Amino acid sequence: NLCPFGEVFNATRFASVYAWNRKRISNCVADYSVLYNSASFSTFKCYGVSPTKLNDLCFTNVYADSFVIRGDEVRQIAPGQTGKIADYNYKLPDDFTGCVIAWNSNNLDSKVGGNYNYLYRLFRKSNLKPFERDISTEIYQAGSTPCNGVEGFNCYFPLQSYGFQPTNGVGYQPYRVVVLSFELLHAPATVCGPK
Amino acid sequence: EVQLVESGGGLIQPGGSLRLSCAASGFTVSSNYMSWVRQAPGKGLEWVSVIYSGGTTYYADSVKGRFTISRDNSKNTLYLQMNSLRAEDTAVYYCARGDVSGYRYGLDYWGQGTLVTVSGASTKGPSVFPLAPSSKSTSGGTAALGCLVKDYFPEPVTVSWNSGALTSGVHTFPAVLQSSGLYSLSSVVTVPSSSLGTQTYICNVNHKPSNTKVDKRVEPKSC
Amino acid sequence: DIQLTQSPSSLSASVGDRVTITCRASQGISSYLAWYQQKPGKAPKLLIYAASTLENGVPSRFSGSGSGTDFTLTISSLQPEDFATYYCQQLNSYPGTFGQGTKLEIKRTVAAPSVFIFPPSDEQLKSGTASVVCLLNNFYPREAKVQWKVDNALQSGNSQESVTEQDSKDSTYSLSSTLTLSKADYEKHKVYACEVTHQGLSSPVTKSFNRGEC
Ligand SMILES: *[C@@H]1O[C@H](CO)[C@@H](O)[C@H](O)[C@H]1NC(C)=O
Repeated sequence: NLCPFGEVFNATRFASVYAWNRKRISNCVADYSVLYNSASFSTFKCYGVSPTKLNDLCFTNVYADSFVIRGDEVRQIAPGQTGKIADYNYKLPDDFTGCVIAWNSNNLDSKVGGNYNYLYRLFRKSNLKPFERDISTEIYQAGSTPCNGVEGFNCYFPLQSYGFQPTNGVGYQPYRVVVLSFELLHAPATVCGPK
Repeated sequence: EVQLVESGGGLIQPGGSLRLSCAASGFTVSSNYMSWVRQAPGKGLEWVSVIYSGGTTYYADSVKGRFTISRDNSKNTLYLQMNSLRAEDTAVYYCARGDVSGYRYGLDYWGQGTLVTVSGASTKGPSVFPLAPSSKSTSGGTAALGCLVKDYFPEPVTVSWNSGALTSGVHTFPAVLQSSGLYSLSSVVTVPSSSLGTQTYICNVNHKPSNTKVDKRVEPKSC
Repeated sequence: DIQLTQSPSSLSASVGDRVTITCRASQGISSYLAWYQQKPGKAPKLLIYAASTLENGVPSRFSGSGSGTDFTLTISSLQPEDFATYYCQQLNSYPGTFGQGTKLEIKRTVAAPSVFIFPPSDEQLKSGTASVVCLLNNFYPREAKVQWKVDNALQSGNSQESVTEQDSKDSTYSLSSTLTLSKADYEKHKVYACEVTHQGLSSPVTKSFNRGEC
């Protein structure tokens, strides 16, 4: 009956940020002290909650969203932020209640020559709504002539491969990110801390 | 055919405001990342601002809080509102299609550029002085002479010799901006020293902003 | 914070030569780099993007290479229209820093400058300022040092210089140096001299006059 946080944080593979992963966590006892007393995270920021008080809290459901971005984009995973990530890949609402946790994953997610498996959406006409996920790969029309699935002039592939190399500057290295959203509805609480 | 046509540049005093335009053709401004890049006189390139299709904007630290990038989807035009202008904002400003952060494509199409001069200097015509040939120490066949075109604003000035009849051996130097905020420039010409007594040498200086036309006869100095 | 070091600042070449321009990033930036060509009075033109992708329309003699920190631009067989300034640009993060630039100039035989000194005119002296001019005419290469001396005291902070573009007929440069003094300061000294150092001169050439035609 322990919440499967190891499944999320210690997953062998992480999703690309554009195709971000969501794991519904429910009907379990959650020990957030396992995460909070661990000095393995470069980012651990909470909104609407105190990180120490998490063990004495109950929620209807907890969502754990995970993906990979550069270190310099981790700042975009917070309410009220702008940039290619917050705008076209993963958007937190202004009323966000939850925690954002990150750590450098260069030893797992970068390879000599470049890891072209991690991607981000570079092109999108309008910003994503909060918690919206767009996995479309259709050719992006940057002019008046239709693309018709053909890449070329004013016709872009919307996603860009990060191409993580171990020789990248630390802010350009891959970072694994887990976002915990805490949901509180007029329904029974399925996720409580150790009581 | 991709076209980026700019307008709005000109002379402005420090603390003043200016708005630059960039009408585009061959792509949709609102669907692209669009940037402003500037080049100070005799210097390199500097990215200034970017607008995303979704509306996000970024600015270089030096213009943050003073400049505003914007667009008009109906006119397919990009704008740069420049407030609280400083003398260091003096540059040719280019609009370009593209972004500079996580954008491998670079800036593929650029406008022709528009000069923005930020200065407290008054428009003034130049004083024209002779750089008299050294007759007191005649060289072995060739003498040099010229005109010092000093203290004018703004650029440019045009210099000719003997109303265009003397072109060979002429060097009109690029102007230097002095600490006063006025320009100074020299125009020189190498000629046979044998011609110093028999040929008249006159530099014709034109400075259109002040309606100035000066002809200066350059003679070997009397002793 | 990424620093881009472009080298060389100046590159001397002939038509038909294979030329390489280098750009070094202070940290790994993968293939986020572009190369541009700019001609005087004209806008920059994209040659290469994504470190090695030739922009459409750009001649095949232009090619980019490198990934991480070290990037090169190669022009395999130089054409007259290739003499221009080249710039690298990082596309990894804001502010998309450009390199300092590489002026690609025309190689020719070494030529010493002809040096001329001009005292201030009497007309200028009447209005209170004295401009002393040193002209270095038709020299090659571009590197030259002008040292002003007033009564043997080396002058610093009171001169400005200007250089012409490479001559379209003989490929030389000409340089003007102006020493600006007040009339009162000008009249406190006798010997005005502008010492020129250049590769074409065996030793530095000095041109001088004594104030009041002495
Ligand atoms: C992940 O693995 C490490 C090492 O086995 C372990 O100490 C840590 O508690 C695990 N993380 C979670 C969230 O279970």
